[PDB]
Amino acid sequence: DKVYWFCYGMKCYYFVMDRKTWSGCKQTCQSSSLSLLKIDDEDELKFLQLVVPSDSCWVGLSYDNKKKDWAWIDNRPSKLALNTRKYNIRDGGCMLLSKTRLDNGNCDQVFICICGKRLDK
Amino acid sequence: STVLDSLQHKVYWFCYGMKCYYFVMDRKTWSGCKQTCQSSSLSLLKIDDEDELKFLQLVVPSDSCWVGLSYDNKKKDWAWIDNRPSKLALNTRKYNIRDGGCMLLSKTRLDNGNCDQVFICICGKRLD
Amino acid sequence: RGPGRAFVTI
Amino acid sequence: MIQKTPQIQVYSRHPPENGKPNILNCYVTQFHPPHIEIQMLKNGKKIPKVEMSDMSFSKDWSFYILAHTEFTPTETDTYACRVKHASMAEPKTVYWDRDM
Amino acid sequence: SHSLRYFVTAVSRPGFGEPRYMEVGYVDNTEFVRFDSDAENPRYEPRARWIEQEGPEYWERETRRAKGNEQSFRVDLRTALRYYNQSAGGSHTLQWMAGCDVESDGRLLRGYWQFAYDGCDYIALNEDLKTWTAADMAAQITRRKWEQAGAAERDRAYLEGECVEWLRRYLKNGNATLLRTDPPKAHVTHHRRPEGDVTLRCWALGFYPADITLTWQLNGEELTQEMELVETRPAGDGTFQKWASVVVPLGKEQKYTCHVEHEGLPEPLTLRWG
Repeated sequence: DKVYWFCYGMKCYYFVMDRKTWSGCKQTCQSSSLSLLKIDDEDELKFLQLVVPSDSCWVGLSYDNKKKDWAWIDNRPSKLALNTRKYNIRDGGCMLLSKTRLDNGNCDQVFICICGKRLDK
Repeated sequence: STVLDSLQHKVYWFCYGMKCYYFVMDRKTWSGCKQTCQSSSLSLLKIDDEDELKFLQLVVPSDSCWVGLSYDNKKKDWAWIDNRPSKLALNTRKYNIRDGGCMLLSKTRLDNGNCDQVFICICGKRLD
Repeated sequence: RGPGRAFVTI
Repeated sequence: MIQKTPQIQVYSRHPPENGKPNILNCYVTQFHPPHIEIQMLKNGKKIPKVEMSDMSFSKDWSFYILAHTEFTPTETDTYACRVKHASMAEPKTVYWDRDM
Repeated sequence: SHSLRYFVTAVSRPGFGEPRYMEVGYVDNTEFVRFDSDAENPRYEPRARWIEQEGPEYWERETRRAKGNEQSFRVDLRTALRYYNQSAGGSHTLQWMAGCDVESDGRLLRGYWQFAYDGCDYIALNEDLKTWTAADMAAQITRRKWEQAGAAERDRAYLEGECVEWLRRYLKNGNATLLRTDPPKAHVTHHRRPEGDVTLRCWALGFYPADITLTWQLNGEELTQEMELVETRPAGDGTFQKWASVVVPLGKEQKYTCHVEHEGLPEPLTLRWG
């Protein structure tokens, strides 16, 4: 896989330029000791939207059908205020990040992945 | 300090494959960009193939950026920063030098501009 | 009913 | 600007069984630009009567379309869907598999 | 939650005719109206039986709106060529999607008013329904133009008012079919592979809505251990289909059970190779 990456502040970002299912992306990231991207705040969201490669990208936020609610990959909250009711499972249970939007899409469809790594861990 | 600033003294960057790119946001003349990249032991970007161009347009600004391709008056033709050919099949004759002797890269184009104009600089670094 | 661009062009 | 390659799936409307008329489906998704050429084939030959859903795209902007036509599965006949799209150098062909 | 959304597309073909223009309205993912510029006298047409009760005034009004919209897009396509310094020879695509997602209570959960050029985000009205997020400096030109003109206020008025009002109206018009739930006709197939083991595939056919959860379990457990599945797929009649499989040692098939979850099922299903 071709990889577009860089580090900014205390985190590094790896864009896997191969389209995979949400699950495929989660597997691809932890297989390389990374995690499907977790967005920590509004500022990180705006920054990432500036560098997204003109496409929709899988990030680590998804719907849990048994808890009936959205949860980040690490199963912990984010300072990024999100009203999970604004995403209807009708449009999918996985989250996508594009240059001007953050929206849910079909978990089984394929999109590039954004893997993240924290340096200050 | 920036990623290009020396330890003791605005630039955005990223890597793709065996190469890294640094966008010097302080707009400069084409030769001004050439020099800035050289000062950091880097080189004004040379696009090596269609694939690299393809990827770069997914992330480079809609606003143009100076790249390492210019017109040599006493050779009547365009040449890359290293004076060596490139796998990129570019028609360097569909450009009218009356409108500029230096090459700009934008999200949608590889258009010629006036060398004396100031635009972001794209500096390239080959890995190993 | 749908939305109208109402000539507000890009 | 970005071009996206079509994802293709070929399947039948009902569980298959030789000699029993059925409906063959070709679902193509996540492509851009919208321009596209789809052909359903029987033994590599263009099945004539093919209908396709009208142009539609999802929230991510990529297009999708469902093509379908009548067909009768046998033991040796082959069925495929051939798609031509600007994102691919050559046409992409996907064969029907009664088990998927 | 329910939604009323319109998906619009304008594709240029310079030198070979006016741009192809299309508008498609949906209520909760169900197409109910469509306008296609490709006809001698194009007009909005009904696509669901529950919209046919709308009177002639409604159809002429929407047809006028669509044509008005078509004109703005022709101009947009031209403007985009200049913004991006592109030649007048290639085909380009401009898309738009606007609509509302309204909570069971009647409160606007989320509004949409966004655009894309040649396959990727161009600009989008933010959730505050006041500011915009542009994809690049070209779109920034549009943003500055729209913020200075205060175009967002007009868009927000539609999203919180008319869009919401008509979604409620539509949900009544189509009460009978917009909330239908066709349970999945599920069965399990057994395939023996060259590897020596067996592929157990759980099928779900003819269900509606598309939402569904297919899972496999081992002796009644978390068999999330990598299972194979396909994207939910449509049928001519509007129902959906899907399958999920797992590999199992030949001889211990009855150990695995498939569980099917779906809105149309008062009680989840459990199937075995049996």
